[PDB]
Amino acid sequence: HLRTVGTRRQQELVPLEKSVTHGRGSLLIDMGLFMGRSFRVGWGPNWTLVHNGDKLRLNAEEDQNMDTIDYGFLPKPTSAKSTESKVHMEK
Amino acid sequence: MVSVINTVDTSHEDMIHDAQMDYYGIRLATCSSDRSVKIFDVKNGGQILIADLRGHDGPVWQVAWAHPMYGNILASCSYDRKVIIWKEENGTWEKTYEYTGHDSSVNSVCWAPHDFGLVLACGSSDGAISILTFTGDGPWEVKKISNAHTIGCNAVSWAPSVIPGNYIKRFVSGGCDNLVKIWREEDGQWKEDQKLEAHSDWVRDVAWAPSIGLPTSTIASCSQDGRVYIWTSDDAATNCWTPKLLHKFNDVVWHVSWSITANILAVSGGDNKVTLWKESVDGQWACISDV
Amino acid sequence: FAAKFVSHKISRTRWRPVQPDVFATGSWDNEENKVCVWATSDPKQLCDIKHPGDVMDMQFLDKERIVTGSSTGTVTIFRHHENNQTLSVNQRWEQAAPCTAIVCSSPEIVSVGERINCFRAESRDVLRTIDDADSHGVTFLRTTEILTVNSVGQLKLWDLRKQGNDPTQIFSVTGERVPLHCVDRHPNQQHVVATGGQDGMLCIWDVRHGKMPMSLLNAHEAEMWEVHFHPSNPDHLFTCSEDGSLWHWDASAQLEITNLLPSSTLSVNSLDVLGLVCGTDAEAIYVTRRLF
Amino acid sequence: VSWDHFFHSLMLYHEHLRRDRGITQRELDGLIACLQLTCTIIDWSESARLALCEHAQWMPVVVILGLLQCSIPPLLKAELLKTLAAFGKSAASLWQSLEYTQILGVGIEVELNEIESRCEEYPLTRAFCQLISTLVESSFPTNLGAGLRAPGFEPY
Repeated sequence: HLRTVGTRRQQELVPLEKSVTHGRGSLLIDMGLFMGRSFRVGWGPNWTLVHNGDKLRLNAEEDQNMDTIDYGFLPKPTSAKSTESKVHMEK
Repeated sequence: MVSVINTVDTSHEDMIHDAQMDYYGIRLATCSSDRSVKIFDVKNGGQILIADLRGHDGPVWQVAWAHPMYGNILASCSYDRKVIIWKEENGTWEKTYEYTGHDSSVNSVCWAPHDFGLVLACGSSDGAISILTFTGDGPWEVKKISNAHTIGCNAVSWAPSVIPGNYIKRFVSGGCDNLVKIWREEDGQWKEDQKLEAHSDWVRDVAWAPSIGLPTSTIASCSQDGRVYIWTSDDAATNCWTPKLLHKFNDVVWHVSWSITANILAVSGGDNKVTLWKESVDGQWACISDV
Repeated sequence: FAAKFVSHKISRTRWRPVQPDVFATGSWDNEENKVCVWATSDPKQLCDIKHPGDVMDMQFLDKERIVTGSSTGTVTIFRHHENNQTLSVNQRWEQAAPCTAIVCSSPEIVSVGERINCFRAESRDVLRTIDDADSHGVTFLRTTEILTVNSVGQLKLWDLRKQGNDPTQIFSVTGERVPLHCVDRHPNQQHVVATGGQDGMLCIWDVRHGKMPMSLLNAHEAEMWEVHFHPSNPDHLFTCSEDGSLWHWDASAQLEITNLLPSSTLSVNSLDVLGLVCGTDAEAIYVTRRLF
Repeated sequence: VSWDHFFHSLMLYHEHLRRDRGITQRELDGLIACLQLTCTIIDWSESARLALCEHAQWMPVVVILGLLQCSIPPLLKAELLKTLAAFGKSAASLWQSLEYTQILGVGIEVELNEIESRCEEYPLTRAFCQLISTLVESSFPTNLGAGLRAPGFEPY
């Protein structure tokens, strides 16, 4: 029940988040033509929103790979990462 | 918060949840939040795609290769409540079996050590674990444990095959009740041999270190509290699991894995960084390096 | 050729990035060193830059931005916000000894001294520094190759692209008689180059075709000053000398060189001509804006 | 069959070059002739050109791109453009590929600068111009040039 309440809170936050995104589109909308000098916009938030949707309260929260994977090696190691590459070519 | 973390991490390129190397180090199965189970091949260090096994209604979580003694088998679980087993027959990467016996998401899978047969253990987010045992043909009989963990299960890890030289297998798993339950199986049914409460929040991952022939069996665990514990058993047959703190980060630890020979812990979590740890000659754990 | 007394000995002149109509100018040698933007065409002193520090480097850093290098080898750049008539001083570095010329390789404003301090596009940290002492030729033969020409007129192709601090090649006359004042590098092909001899000669160069002294001359009187060249007619160009003189060597014509400019004055400031000045070795005050 | 084998050789040859105009003159001239036979056979027959354009084993579009990206000779870059002609005659697929190439244009600008610096008497320039003209003949695609602001088709 507590988890459901938190999702209800989480859901409310998402609605608030959706409203914020809408405001950004509304405030940040840019319409220059035919060709106009590029201007700053919250292009990134939309990209992150899709990722958040894919991840999707409690479930989504404790369902997002903190990285999130560990590789175990025999003789001897392997690589791993998550992540700046997720394999290293070690010389 | 989480939103702030997301803002900090834009993501240079698409992301994947788990990805495990094959036995013999030939293939490299992966899965991501797009519902796609990609099998790559790594001959000479170069990654080459072989197949995109699509078939899950939700994001795939963890993935595990079966032992090559049973041919070439790979199993993946998902947020769709289903688990898929893909066989291979001449490049014929078809699914020979599918299991949908849990009502909520399936956080993790793992294969029993190859001697016990072809047993696959699976922990759901309903709080139940379903284990699939292979018979002669395409039948798979399920041994289900209902209400294993209170609000759901995240990790499942098999105890190393230990010859009684009449065979006893022990499995310990973590979940979102904070408890790292170990499991004992007799004729068929599995009972909780013990509970392990040292985490102050949701157990993320739980890895049973391979025994180097050594009888001092260890298990590692990581949780939302940001602590890593290396629980130890001092001797065979004494129900004493004494936890010892490896480290605490201010952020969550997602995954933990044991390196085969030296028992090096790969701690994945916190700040998008992964650390490597070796127990010193003094019994304190230390960070070898930053990856 | 409408002249105009600035009553200010000019050191710089740019047909600005925006024909040769937006004039800007930098006036060195005054008690608070000077530069004006939008002047004049008609008074139009919109940005008569009140400025400490003089003008060693100078570049229209946009059509609304202006780069420059300051007297002690300092650096100075603002953004020419011609709408609201104010600006913001972009670049201000301390100790980049002055600089001897100005090169470009977009948008790393490369240059040479008379040591190299490679600042670049938003590179407010001095990134590359092949600190090789120079015993004034500076350009981009190809990105990001260059050729330092010391005051023996001693050209040497080095870089900042790969690592290293030597030069890769060297161009040299038989006798090294003149000093580093004025070399040429053709827009017809960025492997084509010349120079002007400070006796009044040319010094034409071949990169691929050996390295010989192709074409000297004997035409002008004083040190090599600077050359007006058409910004689209590569061949069209005319010559000059270091009193501020100017002999029209009609090089899109064939030696057709005459007493060209409104002559006989003191020296001329710095060169940019498209559609104008060809600044002398001594940079005095002069003007004409009829360059077609 | 034989064409597929030739495509495999091109992929293999390209890989060898990458590992290493970076190859025996007689062997390179051989490759120029392979690509010149390829270009001619594709244009002349509609069916053959279609087969070249969309046959998975051959991988002509990708191999050509790799060759272009890698340091390469002028005759070789000309035969890549003659190959592209078949696909052009076969537009969205081509436009998308062009967009991908642009994404992989600073590099294009660098190439233009190199051309300005050179080059072998302008023998390379004409074929590229012709390919551009054929593409232009093909109907324009709204989707292409979307990633850059406002007018992606115009800049070329």
